[PDB]
Amino acid sequence: ISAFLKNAWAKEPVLVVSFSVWGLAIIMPMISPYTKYASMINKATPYNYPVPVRDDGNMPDVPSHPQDPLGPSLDWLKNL
Amino acid sequence: YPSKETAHWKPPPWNDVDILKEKAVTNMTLNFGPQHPAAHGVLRLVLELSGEMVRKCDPHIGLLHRGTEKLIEYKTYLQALPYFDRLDYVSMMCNEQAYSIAVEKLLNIQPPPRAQWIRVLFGEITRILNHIMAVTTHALDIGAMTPFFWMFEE
Amino acid sequence: MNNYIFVLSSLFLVGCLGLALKPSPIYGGLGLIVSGFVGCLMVLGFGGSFLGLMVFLIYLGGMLVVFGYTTAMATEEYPETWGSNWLILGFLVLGVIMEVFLICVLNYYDEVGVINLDGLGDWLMYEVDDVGVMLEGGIGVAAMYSCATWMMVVAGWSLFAGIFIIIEITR
Amino acid sequence: PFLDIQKKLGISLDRHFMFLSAEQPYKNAARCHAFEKEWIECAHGIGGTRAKKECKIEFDDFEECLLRYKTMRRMHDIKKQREKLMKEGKYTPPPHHSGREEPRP
Amino acid sequence: MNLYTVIFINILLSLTLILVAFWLPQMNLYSEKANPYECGFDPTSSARLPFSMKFFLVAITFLLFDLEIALLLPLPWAIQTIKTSTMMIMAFILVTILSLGLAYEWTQKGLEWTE
Amino acid sequence: MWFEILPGLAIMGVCLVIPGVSTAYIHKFTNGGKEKRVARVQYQWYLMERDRRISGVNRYYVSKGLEN
Amino acid sequence: MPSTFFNLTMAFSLSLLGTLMFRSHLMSTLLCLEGMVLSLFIMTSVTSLNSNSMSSMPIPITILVFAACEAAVGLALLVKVSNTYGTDYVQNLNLLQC
Amino acid sequence: RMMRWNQERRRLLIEDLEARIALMPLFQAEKDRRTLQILRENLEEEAIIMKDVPNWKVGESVFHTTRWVPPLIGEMYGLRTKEEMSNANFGFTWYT
Amino acid sequence: MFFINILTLLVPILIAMAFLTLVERKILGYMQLRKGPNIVGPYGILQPFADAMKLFMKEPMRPLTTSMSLFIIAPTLSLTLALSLWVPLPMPHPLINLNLGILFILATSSLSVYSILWSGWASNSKYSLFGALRAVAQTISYEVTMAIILLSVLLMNGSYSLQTLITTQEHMWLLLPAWPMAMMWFISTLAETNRAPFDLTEGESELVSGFNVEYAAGPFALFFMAEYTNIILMNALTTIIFLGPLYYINLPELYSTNFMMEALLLSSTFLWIRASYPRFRYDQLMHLLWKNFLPLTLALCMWHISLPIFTAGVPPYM
Amino acid sequence: MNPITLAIIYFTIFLGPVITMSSTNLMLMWVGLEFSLLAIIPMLINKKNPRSTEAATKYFVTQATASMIILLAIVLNYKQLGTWMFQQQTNGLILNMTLMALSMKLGLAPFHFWLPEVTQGIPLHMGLILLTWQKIAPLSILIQIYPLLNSTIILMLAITSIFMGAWGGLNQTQMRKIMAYSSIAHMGWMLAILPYNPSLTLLNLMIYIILTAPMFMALMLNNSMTINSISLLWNKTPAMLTMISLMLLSLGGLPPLTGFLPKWIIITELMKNNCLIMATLMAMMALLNLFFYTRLIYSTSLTMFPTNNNSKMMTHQTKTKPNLMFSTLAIMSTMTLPLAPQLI
Amino acid sequence: DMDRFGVVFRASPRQADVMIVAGTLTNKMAPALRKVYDQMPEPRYVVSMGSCANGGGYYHYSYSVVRGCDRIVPVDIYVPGCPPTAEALLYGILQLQRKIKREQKLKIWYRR
Ligand SMILES: C/C=C(\C)[C@H](O)[C@H](C)/C=C(C)/C=C\C/C(C)=C/Cc1[nH]c(OC)c(OC)c(=O)c1C
Ligand code: SF4
Repeated sequence: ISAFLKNAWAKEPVLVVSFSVWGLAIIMPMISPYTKYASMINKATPYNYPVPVRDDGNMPDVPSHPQDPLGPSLDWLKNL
Repeated sequence: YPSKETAHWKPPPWNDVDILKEKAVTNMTLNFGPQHPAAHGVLRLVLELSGEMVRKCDPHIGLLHRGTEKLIEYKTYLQALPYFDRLDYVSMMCNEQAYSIAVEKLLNIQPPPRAQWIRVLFGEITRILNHIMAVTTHALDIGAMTPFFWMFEE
Repeated sequence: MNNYIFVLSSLFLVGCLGLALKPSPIYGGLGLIVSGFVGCLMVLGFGGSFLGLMVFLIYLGGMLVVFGYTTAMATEEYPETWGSNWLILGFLVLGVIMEVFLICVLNYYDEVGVINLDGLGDWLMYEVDDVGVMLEGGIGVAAMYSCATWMMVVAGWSLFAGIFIIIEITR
Repeated sequence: PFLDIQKKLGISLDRHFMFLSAEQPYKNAARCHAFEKEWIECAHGIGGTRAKKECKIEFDDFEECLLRYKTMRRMHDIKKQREKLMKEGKYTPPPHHSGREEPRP
Repeated sequence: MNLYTVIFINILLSLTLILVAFWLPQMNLYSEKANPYECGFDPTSSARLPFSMKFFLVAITFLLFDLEIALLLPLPWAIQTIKTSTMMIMAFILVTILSLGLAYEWTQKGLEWTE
Repeated sequence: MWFEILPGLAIMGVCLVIPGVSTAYIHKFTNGGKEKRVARVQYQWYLMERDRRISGVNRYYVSKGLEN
Repeated sequence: MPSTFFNLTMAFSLSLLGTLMFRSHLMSTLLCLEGMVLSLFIMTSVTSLNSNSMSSMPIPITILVFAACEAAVGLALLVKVSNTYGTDYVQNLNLLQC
Repeated sequence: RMMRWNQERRRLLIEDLEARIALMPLFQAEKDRRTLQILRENLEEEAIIMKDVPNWKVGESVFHTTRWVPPLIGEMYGLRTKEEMSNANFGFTWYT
Repeated sequence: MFFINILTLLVPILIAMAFLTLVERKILGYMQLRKGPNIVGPYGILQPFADAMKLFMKEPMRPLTTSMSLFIIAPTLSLTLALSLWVPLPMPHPLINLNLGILFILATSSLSVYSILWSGWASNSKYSLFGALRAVAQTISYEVTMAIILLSVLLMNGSYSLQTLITTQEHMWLLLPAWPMAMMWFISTLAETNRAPFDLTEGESELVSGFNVEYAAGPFALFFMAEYTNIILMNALTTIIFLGPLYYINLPELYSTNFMMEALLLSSTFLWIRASYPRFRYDQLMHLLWKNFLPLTLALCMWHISLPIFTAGVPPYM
Repeated sequence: MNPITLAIIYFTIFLGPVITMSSTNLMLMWVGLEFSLLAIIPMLINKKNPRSTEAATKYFVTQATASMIILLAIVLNYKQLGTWMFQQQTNGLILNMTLMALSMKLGLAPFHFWLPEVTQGIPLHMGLILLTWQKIAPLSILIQIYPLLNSTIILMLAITSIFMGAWGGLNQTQMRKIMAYSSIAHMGWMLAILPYNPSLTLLNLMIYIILTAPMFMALMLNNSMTINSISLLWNKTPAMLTMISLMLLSLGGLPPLTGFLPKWIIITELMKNNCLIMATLMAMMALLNLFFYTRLIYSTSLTMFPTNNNSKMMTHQTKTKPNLMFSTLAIMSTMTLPLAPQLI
Repeated sequence: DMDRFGVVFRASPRQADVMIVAGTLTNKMAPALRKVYDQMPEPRYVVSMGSCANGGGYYHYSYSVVRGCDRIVPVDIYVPGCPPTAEALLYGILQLQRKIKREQKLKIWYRR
């Protein structure tokens, strides 16, 4: 079959490139570590207002202000 | 139940295949005429088309028919020579070479060495002429036009 | 420019009417093209760009094939324009006149509720979001790839199987 | 439906974009979201014949939000009376409706 | 209205140009110059007759591929969604399905013309 | 010779350069020392309608600042 | 909006009247079907843009998809009809009564 | 290179959107009081217009419910001129 | 002032068409070992005006077999679309800022086909109809690849707006990421516009001037300048998309100048290609542009869908 | 047809209705109906003769219009209520247009003119599927909206279907049209009761399928398509006359056979709602539906017709065609009345 | 080079201003010539090129030859030769240019 592919790289190299690129497109997302930051970046974009929340008195991990320590630090997007 | 209207009704076939007047093959016809630039000079070329592919070609030549043979019958052997220059008009010296050879055979006479050598020389020059012509006109027809202008200088 | 949308709708009606009178498929395809253009324009008037552009593109690519076919199959010596038939011309004129009379009639028996010649252009857009972003048509269609992925598979199967259907009908 | 295969398996192939108050792609409300939500929350547990007359007020409010016919009638009446008065010479339109106001911001 | 204006301007340019082309020159009309060309000789029949098209299957599948374009074209907006896996799989499936259909047509000689 | 083509190319280039610089300068002239605003989303249109209604003259491109 | 919805429905009705009331050719009938499709598309799109129901906006693309597949198979049947009889007319298709 | 550049573009976008988020409240407040001003103006005109017709409540509703139903571009901008009506529609749709 | 802007966008494009005709003739000449026009002006810079004037003084042909309505309306449409295509072109600041510019271009061109395709039918004759059907085949061939190529290319730009490509190309060209898509786009712009080797509708040696054999005067001139305007448009599109010039917000005329340079290069490349190669066959064009370009196009679309994700390079929505 | 194509096409045929059932959106419902439409035409047009082309064109052109009308109804409902489901408080015009188009899809009178033609233009299979499986999703639409239909045209259409099916099958020598008019009549019986306990509509549907499928197999076993061809069955395969007789006498509903149960219980639930004289008319034209079945079974089972000399070759050779389901479906028809309370 | 002068060919006679009869005109090819001349849109000119077309030429006395295109199309300018040197045809084309240069049409229209 190596000989078959050797023949097909000479005769009909357009379909060889096509199948190679198809398989590469399907396989490379599985490989990279950067694949997961895509959804995270699409999530980080604030297209709509972050609606504030009522202080029940039981919201420690929720911040009281924008520039407090709590909340998702977006510094992973910096210096990615 | 036989009505007046269902009287002419005929029972269907057993294999559900009716016999028909198979429609006439009305191919389209086109004059690939003389003015057409691919018609190499004058060429009617009626051709039938089933779309854009050819089912029949009937070349109606007769548009550079003058009557050169009858005029030759009316002229001398020397007066008749330029007709051969004018028959194939891109390979001139070869046609008159043929005529000359024929008349020489009828006369039982041969030309000398130098004349034969310059005759074959100009025959091959005519070959290069007509091959330039044929190749470059074929290319013009197919779409490539630059060989024409490159070789017509030669 | 308040009667804009009503003019566009009336033109679309006339295009589809001249279609329904059925001249040769050449002028029928011309009518389809003009009517798809008008449709695109009103879909834009109501705040939609993508859907109109795609109606236009699809119907153009389709009427191309209709031309290629009707030159082969639905062709006659005399393709029967709208003017070719005095009867078709009469029904076309009568249809324009009848729809005009009908609009002027239903603008009387009901002051408003079906058609508003008086207030026209005042009821088109219905609560726009005056402050907004990521709001156009195209997000909703791109939902075919997320949150409505059954439309995508069912459409793709229609096309895929249609290829096989084409080959079998033609063989 | 006829064969509730979705409810059998808990999936939602099509039964999650059935109406307006249903998961717009980014959280943009469709108009009459509140009205349709209220109509639907009235007509739950009930089926049909009883909801059509115990949840009629909410459907009528929804129908007026979506089709919005009575407001057309109201504005058409106001406009007609205004045109009559202006033709008679009784009404005098103000600057903030002739095109000359002090814009607010 | 800017775009409407540009298009009206181009329209009126074209129409004024045709008006000039028709009403500026001189005319000498007669039946032997107003009849169809066909290369010096006369036509043997009408041009409003069947022209057999030999790529009709290719035309229809072009229509279906046009719809495939219409389905693929929302991708620039589909990519700014949070999932970015469902859209990936679904676009993969769509393109692969289209390629499979193209391959079936190719092998069954649908892209070849009806000789 | 081949340098006898440069005249036509030069007219062609001077003609293709004008549609850009002309549009830029017309924009700056009408809107005023400013690029013509792009409003691709309704938020930008809101900002411009606002700035129109702030001006005192129905023009979105006066840019009232901290003098208020 | 109510005006244009009325007009679009009347346009649908005209195209339906067309594809019902036949003439000689069949291609014209297929075009009337395409016109009905187009009017339905525009109705759906306008309702979706008015109501701001971006969840239903995948519906008209589906309409176009299936309508174009419909047109495709109709045109293939037309190819067969022409290969049989030669001239596209719907009056030659009168042999199943017997 | 494209990867890194689009990476930065997705950060400039974050900045712009964050500014939009910071200024949403002011625009919302002003939008609210502007709409309410326009509705009160419509009401104060409808009063003098339809003072005479027999049965007409001037601030009446078209809904059985009592909650806030936000108005629409025709109730608002209804009694106003045609330019405002034709810029509410066709204002963004026809780009600046 | 918008009308003055229309002038500054429309009249120079027409002079550019007129002198592109000259440049075509002279470049083909010098490639053909001859000098083109150098008589009527100093170096032949008046031959286009001469041709136009002479064409508008010739008597137009209204045949008997023709359908005069479509006959007169098709060149109108042709030029109108060729001249409306220049509208959203950012050079760098456009005349009309649309958010879906590429869809406007695509639809406008797919409608521009109908000029050929109705002029050929209306002109009741054989070679005319041959040219029309060849146009149908050509469009069937190229439209799919054009759209999916353009999709794959803008799948790293993030929008259909033409103006966003300038910021997409602030530090690089899209030719190095996508040279294959650029190749296929170039040859599809060559199949579009009916330009050699993909001419196949006025194929003077196959057909005797298809879809123009019955057109003589200013109508034929309109078709001519429509073609020679679409050429410059497509070169402008290639150089806005792939060969992104330098914006420099303070120096926008620099963008305009580099745009001019690249557009002239690519147009001269079209003329070069006319001079060099022979013509394809309109079935060989199908075989090429379905059995070589569409497989690789779909494969590279898959690639360009994967690529924003596995590289974390998803572009922004404005 | 190669196997990949058959897989694709039969999957599509199976998935049209299946999408139609397991879908709350009316639009995916429409999608399923269109899959049923698209995928049927290849196998209708498989033998490639003018009759098949005509049948396929008639089917396509009649079903496309009905599809567009259903889509109109759906879009008008979406405009009215902002949903993709026919609620109550919809417009009766929308609902009636939906009913009209669905009747055109099924084949009910006065929309019946295409079904016998199309059925004659296609083989015995593709008549079976067309008359049994294509009827199931269009019926599912009505079953899902039964308390919204007007109880007047629903009955006028049923009565017209009854009358016209009976009268049309009275004089059809072709069997492929007898089956069509039988379909028309039975869809009439179904649609009459559909606003009244639609479980009985599905009962009549299942009974009708179980009767028609083996009948089509019987016609298939010798490719019988005419009274004179089915009459040459006392020589070719004479072990089938018993089942053919009992199946025809179940189709034309006679008591001891289970094909009388649907008519009987339909009349019951119609007299429970004071729909008396309509049921009387229906029950009295079912007799004419029975008459031509009786004529047929005379011709084939009781008064053996002349045969040919060449039919002895068929006796020399052997057969394999009865699929072992003909027996089960013919015996579960014609002998399952005493189990009727478990059917209802 | 002719394109140096603005003289480029066009295949269709309707996109043409002149026809050059470069060859022998036969009785079988004369209707086609006249159809083509007719289809050419006025203003239009003719150049008879060669002895075979000026007159009958070397085939003057033959049965299938018209003894000049003068009898079928109106000729503006005659170019002699068998063949005429392209130098000479070019001279004749520039002479036709000079002929067009002195047409005086609008002058006489004003003087009508
Ligand atoms: C850019 C310029 C162009 C495309 C021009 O069209 C070209 C350069 C000019 C041409 C072709 C000149 C003359 C036309 C013609 C039709 C001649 C007749 C002819 N033609 C032949 O072959 C082609 C012959 O072959 C042996 C002949 O004997 C005869 C008698
Ligand atoms: S070269 Fe001489 S023989 Fe030939 S066509 Fe010319 S005049 Fe006649």
